[PDB]
Amino acid sequence: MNLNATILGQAIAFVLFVLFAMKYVWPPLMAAIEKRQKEIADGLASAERAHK
Amino acid sequence: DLDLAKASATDQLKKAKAEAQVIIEQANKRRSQILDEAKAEAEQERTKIVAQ
Repeated sequence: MNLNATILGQAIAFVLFVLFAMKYVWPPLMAAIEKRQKEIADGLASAERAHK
Repeated sequence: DLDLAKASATDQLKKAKAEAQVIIEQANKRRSQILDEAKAEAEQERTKIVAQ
């Protein structure tokens, strides 16, 4: 339809949501999974030595 | 399970130890038994020769 300065404003609206995510959402959520995965892996290590 | 198996591994070692000792004990007993039967027989045969 019509180009509008809205195209510029949406660039402002966009970037911030990237940074707030990058800092305050993604790493904290990756840790939540990976720590549980580590616990299950060391569980397997214990299972190994348990019979060894 | 790994804690329980560590607790199990001491018992098998301990029983191998004690039974090794009872076995060597009985074998030493038998040596001290046969070496005595040997004396009891040897002296009788000595006396039999001198009586010959």
